[PDB]
Amino acid sequence: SGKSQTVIVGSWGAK
Amino acid sequence: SGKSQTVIVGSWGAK
Amino acid sequence: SGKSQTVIVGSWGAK
Amino acid sequence: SGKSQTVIVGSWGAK
Amino acid sequence: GKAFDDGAFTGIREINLSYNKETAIGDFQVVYDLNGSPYVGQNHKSFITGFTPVKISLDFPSEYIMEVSGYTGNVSGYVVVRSLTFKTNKKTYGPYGVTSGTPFNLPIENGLIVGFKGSIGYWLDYFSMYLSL
Amino acid sequence: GKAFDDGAFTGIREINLSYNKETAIGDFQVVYDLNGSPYVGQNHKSFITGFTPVKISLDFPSEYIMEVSGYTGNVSGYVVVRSLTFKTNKKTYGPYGVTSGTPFNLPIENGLIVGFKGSIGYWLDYFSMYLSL
Amino acid sequence: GKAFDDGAFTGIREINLSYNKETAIGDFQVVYDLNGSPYVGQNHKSFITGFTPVKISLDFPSEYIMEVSGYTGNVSGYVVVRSLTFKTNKKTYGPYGVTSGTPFNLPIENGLIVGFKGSIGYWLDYFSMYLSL
Amino acid sequence: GKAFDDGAFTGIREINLSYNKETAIGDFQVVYDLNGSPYVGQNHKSFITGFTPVKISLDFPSEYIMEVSGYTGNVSGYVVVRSLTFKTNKKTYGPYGVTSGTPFNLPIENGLIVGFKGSIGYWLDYFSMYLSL
Ligand SMILES: CO[C@H]1O[C@H](CO)[C@H](O)[C@H](O)[C@H]1O
Ligand SMILES: CO[C@H]1O[C@H](CO)[C@H](O)[C@H](O)[C@H]1O
Ligand SMILES: CO[C@H]1O[C@H](CO)[C@H](O)[C@H](O)[C@H]1O
Ligand SMILES: CO[C@H]1O[C@H](CO)[C@H](O)[C@H](O)[C@H]1O
Repeated sequence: SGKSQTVIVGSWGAK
Repeated sequence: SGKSQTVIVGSWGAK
Repeated sequence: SGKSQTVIVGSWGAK
Repeated sequence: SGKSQTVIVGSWGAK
Repeated sequence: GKAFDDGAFTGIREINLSYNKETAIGDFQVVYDLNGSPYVGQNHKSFITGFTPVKISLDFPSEYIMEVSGYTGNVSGYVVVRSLTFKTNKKTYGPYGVTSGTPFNLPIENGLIVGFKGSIGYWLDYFSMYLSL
Repeated sequence: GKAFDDGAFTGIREINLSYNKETAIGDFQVVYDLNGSPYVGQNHKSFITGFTPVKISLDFPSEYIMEVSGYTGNVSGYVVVRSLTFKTNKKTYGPYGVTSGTPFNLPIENGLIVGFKGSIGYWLDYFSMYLSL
Repeated sequence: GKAFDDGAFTGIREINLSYNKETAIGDFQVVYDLNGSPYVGQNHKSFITGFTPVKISLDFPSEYIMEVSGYTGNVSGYVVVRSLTFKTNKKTYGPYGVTSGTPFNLPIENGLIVGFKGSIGYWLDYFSMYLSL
Repeated sequence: GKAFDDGAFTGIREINLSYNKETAIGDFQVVYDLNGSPYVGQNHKSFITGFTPVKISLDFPSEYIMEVSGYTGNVSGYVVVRSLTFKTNKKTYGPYGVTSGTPFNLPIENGLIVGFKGSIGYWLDYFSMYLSL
């Protein structure tokens, strides 16, 4: 908590 | 207004 | 996880 | 569009 | 009192509450919008009776609630929600219950009331609202 | 094909799709979570038959989908979604359909697939997913 | 007075306001968290002087605001914010200003205060807050 | 390579990347919109040189990214991002880099790309995007 969160998508490239 | 929304992503396949 | 969340605000009245 | 939006609550004080 | 929590839906179509002009709000129920289809929430009843019913039907997509007001007060020892008034973009569904005690008000500048939660014994003890964009 | 749009819910409990190893995905339905209670979405059927059914039951709260993969290809002139594979935190519900054509993949780093939408004629023409936190 | 709008950030690290024990809230200025690094906002000053400053340093990651309360009232023909108080998960930054007029309180059950907007002339005329998950 | 994380902002105003026509994407740096005012991000440089820079100035409020496509592949034992392309509601900022390997595309039907994170060594190893409403 304390920090805001957002939907983050992916990780395209090196596994 | 009146209706909630959400991030909808894509459209994969036919256009 | 698995369950979506939303900003729920308040609690007005008794504690 | 182009700018991000967030729930903004209130306006407490002068009408 | 008994705790309830309807959750989050797409919007609000109608609100059916109950009150008493000397005590506070009692019964509470709401029919939501679930992706363009009505969805009748569970009826959260008071432990007792003798209330006056009120039906608040909004013009669903067009009419939406912009501010919720009310009063929290003390009745029979218990601090409860004595009054409640709903202000939508088209009309104000006047104060129900007792406008006496400590006021509270939530004006929404950007967002929608998308669900409710709370507790009900003889009267509404407290409530909370889910907010979404 | 016929357009559908289930909307947004709280989570996903089960997914029931259909496929054919030479053509592409056909039937599509999903039972969602609606505030802790199952909610059976509408069944979006193919115009034709002869598909093989698959039921994907997730361990609701604990198991959630983290990445959706598939293939878009051309069958009978129409560009459709030929393959689809779902990777959850516990297991991979292996590729269904034809792994041939142009690949697509959506790994989710933070968020939940909370609903689906699309179109179905003889096969799934296209789809989209609602994403929430 | 002059309207201001800080906008939306990642969180709050420090609040710096001013007050007068016989009038209302004066200066307002907050330093936010912008993705890990602090970001000091524009200093919104009053049209006048003679205010007692307050610096509210939160333990950023761990300590965040849970409720914002205050009072609005008319002081010299101007309805302004007379008192403001911030309660966090660790401490209460006691009532600053005059605790007279009509009350208001915004408790957050799930969400974070992420930005401020409002207006200031001689005193803080009004204000609204941005909420987020 | 060295990992980076720009975080979340209000929108994007300009993208500045670099490429080599025979290897992959090199440098990456974006200037965001932070509540009306631009905010230039940290310049994430490659470990090497000899790249052809690209400056993508969007018409901020009106023009925003609708889809991000590219290719990932192995170049000299390192699976990296070889090509990247941004299509907006007004123009397509054509394929930059080598268009070889396996494809990927992220079309946004409702939402905005609001931030970037990933990693860069000799080339862009990987990357993810923050989405918002
Ligand atoms: C009269 O008693 C009942 O109602 C009050 C006020 O509503 C409280 O809910 C209490 O828990 C409940 O037992
Ligand atoms: C064979 O025709 C049908 O299916 C294709 C592929 O699914 C398209 O949906 C088309 O609209 C529909 O009429
Ligand atoms: C005495 O007036 C000045 O301060 C008041 C209260 O702060 C109002 O902001 C008003 O607009 C401004 O001109
Ligand atoms: C040749 O290696 C350097 O660049 C590659 C590809 O960019 C990787 O980032 C690797 O970690 C870094 O040490």
